[PDB]
Amino acid sequence: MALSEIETRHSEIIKLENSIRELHDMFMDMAMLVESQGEMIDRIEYNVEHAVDYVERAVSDTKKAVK
Amino acid sequence: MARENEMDENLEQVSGIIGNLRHMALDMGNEIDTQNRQIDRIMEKADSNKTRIDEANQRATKML
Amino acid sequence: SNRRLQQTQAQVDEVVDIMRVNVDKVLERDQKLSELDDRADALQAGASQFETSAAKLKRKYW
Amino acid sequence: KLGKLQYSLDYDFQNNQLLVGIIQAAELPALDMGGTSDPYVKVFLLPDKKKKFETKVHRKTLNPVFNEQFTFKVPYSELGGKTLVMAVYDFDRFSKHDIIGEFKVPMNTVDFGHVTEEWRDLQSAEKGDICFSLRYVPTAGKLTVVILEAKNLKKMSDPYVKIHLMQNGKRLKKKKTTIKKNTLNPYYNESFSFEVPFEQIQKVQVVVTVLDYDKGKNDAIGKVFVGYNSTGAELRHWSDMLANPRRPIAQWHTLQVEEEVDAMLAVK
Amino acid sequence: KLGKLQYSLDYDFQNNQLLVGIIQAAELPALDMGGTSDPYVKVFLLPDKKKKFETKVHRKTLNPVFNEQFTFKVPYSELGGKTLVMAVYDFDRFSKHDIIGEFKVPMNTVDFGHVTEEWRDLQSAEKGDICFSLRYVPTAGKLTVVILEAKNLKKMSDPYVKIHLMQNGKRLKKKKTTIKKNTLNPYYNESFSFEVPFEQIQKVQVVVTVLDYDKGKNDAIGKVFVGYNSTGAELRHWSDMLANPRRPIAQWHTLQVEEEVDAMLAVK
Amino acid sequence: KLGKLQYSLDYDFQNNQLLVGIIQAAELPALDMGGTSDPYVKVFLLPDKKKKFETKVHRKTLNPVFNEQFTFKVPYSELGGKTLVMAVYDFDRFSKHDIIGEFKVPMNTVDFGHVTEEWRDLQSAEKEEQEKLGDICFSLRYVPTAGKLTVVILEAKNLKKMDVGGLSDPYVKIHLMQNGKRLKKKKTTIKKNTLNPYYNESFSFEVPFEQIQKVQVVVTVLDYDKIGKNDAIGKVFVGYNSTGAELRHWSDMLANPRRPIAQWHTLQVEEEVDAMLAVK
Amino acid sequence: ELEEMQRRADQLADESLESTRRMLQLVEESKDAGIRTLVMLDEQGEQLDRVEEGMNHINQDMKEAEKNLKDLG
Ligand SMILES: [Mg+2]
Ligand SMILES: [Mg+2]
Ligand SMILES: [Mg+2]
Ligand SMILES: [Mg+2]
Ligand SMILES: [Mg+2]
Ligand SMILES: [Mg+2]
Repeated sequence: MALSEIETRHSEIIKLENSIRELHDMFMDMAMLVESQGEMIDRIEYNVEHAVDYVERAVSDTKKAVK
Repeated sequence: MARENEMDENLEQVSGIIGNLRHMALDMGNEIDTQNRQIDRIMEKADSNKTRIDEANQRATKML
Repeated sequence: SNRRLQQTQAQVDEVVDIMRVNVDKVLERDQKLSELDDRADALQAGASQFETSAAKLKRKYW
Repeated sequence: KLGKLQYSLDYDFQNNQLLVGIIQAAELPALDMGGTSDPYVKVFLLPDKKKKFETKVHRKTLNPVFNEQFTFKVPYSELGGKTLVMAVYDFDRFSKHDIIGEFKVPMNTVDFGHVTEEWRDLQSAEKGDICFSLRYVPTAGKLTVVILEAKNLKKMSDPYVKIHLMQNGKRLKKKKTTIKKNTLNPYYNESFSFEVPFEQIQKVQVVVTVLDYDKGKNDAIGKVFVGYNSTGAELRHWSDMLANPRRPIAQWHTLQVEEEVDAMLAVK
Repeated sequence: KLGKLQYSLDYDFQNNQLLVGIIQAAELPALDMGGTSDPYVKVFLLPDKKKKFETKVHRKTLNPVFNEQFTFKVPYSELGGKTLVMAVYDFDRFSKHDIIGEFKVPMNTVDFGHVTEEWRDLQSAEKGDICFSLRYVPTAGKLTVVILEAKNLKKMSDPYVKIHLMQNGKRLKKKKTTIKKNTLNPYYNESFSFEVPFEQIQKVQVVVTVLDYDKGKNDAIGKVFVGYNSTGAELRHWSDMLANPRRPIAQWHTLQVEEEVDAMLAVK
Repeated sequence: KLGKLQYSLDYDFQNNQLLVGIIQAAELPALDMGGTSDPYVKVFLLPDKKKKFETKVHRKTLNPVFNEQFTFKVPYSELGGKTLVMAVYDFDRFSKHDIIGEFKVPMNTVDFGHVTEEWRDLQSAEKEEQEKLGDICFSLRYVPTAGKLTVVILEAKNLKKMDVGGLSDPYVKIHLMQNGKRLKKKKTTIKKNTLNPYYNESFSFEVPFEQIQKVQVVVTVLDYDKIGKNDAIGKVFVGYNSTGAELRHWSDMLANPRRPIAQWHTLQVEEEVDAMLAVK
Repeated sequence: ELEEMQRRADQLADESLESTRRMLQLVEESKDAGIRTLVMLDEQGEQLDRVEEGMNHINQDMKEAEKNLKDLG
């Protein structure tokens, strides 16, 4: 080999490190977004359960009202 | 050559871990898709019940 | 052995190409979830209103 | 500068629908924390507020490639009075999606028949000075407007001063000066005189505009107006010209956009 | 309140000199023992520290009438970059003459040509609170700023809270709340969320400002800032937000003047 | 308390070799009958335990003088990240030679240029660590109302080699035990030739709320050969009569219902684990 | 020139080595981030299921309420 071979080796290796780093950052962003969306789902399920309660009580009341 | 081999081992481990990352990315993406379809379903049903409850509330307050 | 270096590189590139698509799909999921949140809030609001009206109607026709 | 947008356009007469294709975008400015924005393109028709067509959101790229296609089923007759809108948006999870850029295309200038594909600059929806002396003699009815000097004019520069005299929205008199080439601040010192009776002195418009000279199309650097319905240093200078007869009052003025000036002049 | 000053102003182009007339003063505060001050007015030009022009000293009147005149021989071209200063002084035989009031007039906003005469308020050269909660989750990169409640706001009040997000001196995000009318202490309880990555968390500015609402011109009540280069309870609350993740920390804050805040923000 | 050790250290740049001299030792504790031990010192490069050097055995002295020299043909560049180990052993003719002491010298703290020679106090050698050194990560989720137990095998790492001259062929077997009996039997897909197997496979079990404090969850990572008996790499258990991070993960599963908690666990030998499961 | 060249080569060797170490660390962080991401996906998934059951229950209840209101009118 020579210095050219070692230099190209080093270059391609650095390239690999940068690609790896981009992959990493992508995974980090992934985890982040999924977490925030998780909180969003928390409040969604909250509103939904409240809605269910209200609907149930309403249905009971009308059901007792008709008869 | 020890310098070179040490590095070689590193690259092999990185290779394996990268493969596992591939598998994980596939599972991740797939389940994300399926969950997206499910969310679509949820919004369909939720809009349906929204209309249901609006019309029902109007009809209920109509008899008052 | 440049073969292993370039092969590993190709693996990394592939996984990247997977992950960016996954990320975009996740963003779409964020949109859908947000709209679902608004829809759910409106839903429970209408639910409470209808519950009140139902209370009135029960206290009327029974 | 807000980056550019490459798009494609064509019309299908077989299905009677407009085929608007969003290819890609380039050199988009960063609006988010990390140093890169999350762009997605919203495309719709101005005539109808039908649900807007939006591309999928791409994460953290200042050069996003959408290569998406949208179809607006509208005949060729209604097309003439329509307007295409392509606006680039920035995605944010916890706030309002800020607009990166926007672009408007009149559908009467567009030529369908050959496959169109172009790059267009995005613009912001939110979006030099000239000094001269004014002298009015009520007795002689002479108005002496002496163009003194301009400064900090926009480069490409070849500046020259044109002075116009208006009344009730009509452009009566037109004058101009010598052409000073390659100067950041041109010095003229050129006097102009106007025949203005004392009975209409409160109904005249004096409009001084500094322009650029190419052999072609006449460019525009800046323009200012003094007199009726004027405010700021303009009304001040005018009131000084009136209050001080048989004597010239020199003053500086900041160049305004031609749109606003003509909008103020549109009162008549 | 330091009383008012009536003065006259005009420019003589025949002798090329500025004619500044000191008419009188009213409702001047008492600074001496006997219950009345010994006022005299010092007038001069800011551009040149030429010997100051002072009126004669009137003994024991809170409404002194000077009706004096001063002339500053300065051409109209140099005038634009000048500043008129009229300060009212209190005479004391055995000590430094304490200043009653002061007034500064930019010579580029002043209009000469018509005889000016105005009353102006003297000012002193020496010259509400908002409570909210901060929550930052490093993992999700979410910043939850919940505006809780304001108190003791200045009357004329119509209070509403605007929350801004800054970085490196640039104003990035802008949000606001509901408008509570006719309240001394408005209660909002409104939550806001921001997209902030973990790598720039030490370079962000969170600025909460309580303002008054008129239909017009937007008034200002108070403003506070938390984060980078912050001190006092602000830096404390910030450090608590950082040290306590996935949990909101509520805190009160005293409203500061906008000048000082913007001066601290001017570091970039 | 055993005693001190005088040694010499220097580097020959002319031959590119490390010169380690064992001078002597003093005040060594006696472990033999006569009131004095039979000491001998084993010296080797700390980084790689290859080509260890041993001194001659001195009979019945608590102050042995070796005055011996050893040479480590190691370049000067590699030397910096290499440590030296000098351990004092006691010779016994009819049993295992007990270690009296040991001493480690980092080559980044050592200054070459002047011939070094010092006395250093001996210390007690660290006990042998666990052999497996493998770990398995999974998630636990229990909702008390429906009585559903969701065990999701995520991924193992640093597993012990089971095949000859290569990596292993791992697969996860899950047993559910109670009062020593193995009730349910589950297993995963077989990932071949992997140092770190990724499964991401979910399993569900029917466990009532009244018996949640009396159940055993046994996770076992094993190796797969077609021919003959399939051996076992490692195993851990959580639940009834569990200790350590295992009981912690269990308590996290309990304290957090309708939510899955993922955690790592260190693989133990099957003998001790099964011995723990035979209890009560 | 020659000494500096050999030292340069060994330098590049070391640099590439520590670079690969950095890679190992990065793919480890990536690995863990991915794992916890999947965990979150399972949790949020079950939550979405509960949301769906909620919607179904709402639908049936409002169907009954519709029945009662039609029986009252
Ligand atoms: Mg963004
Ligand atoms: Mg030009
Ligand atoms: Mg006095
Ligand atoms: Mg007000
Ligand atoms: Mg012995
Ligand atoms: Mg095997």
